[PDB]
Amino acid sequence: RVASGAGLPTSRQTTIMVTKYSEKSPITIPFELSAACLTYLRETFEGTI
Amino acid sequence: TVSAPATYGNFVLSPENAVTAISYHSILADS
Repeated sequence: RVASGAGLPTSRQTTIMVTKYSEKSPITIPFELSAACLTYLRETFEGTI
Repeated sequence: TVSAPATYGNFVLSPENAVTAISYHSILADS
């Protein structure tokens, strides 16, 4: 606000609420892994270098 | 009598029973 005006009072209390709108968007990609290689993780080998 | 190999090899891990153990992994859904 500019209060310099002697005869001019602002009509508003300067608390103007403003609504906006959200926009959701999917984020999806194909992915893959080898279960035949995963079985080495499943079986916890330790017997040979 | 004739001697035969016991373990199938050194590189493979025990048990010698092999397939009988892995079947339990499916149903659940010294060296």
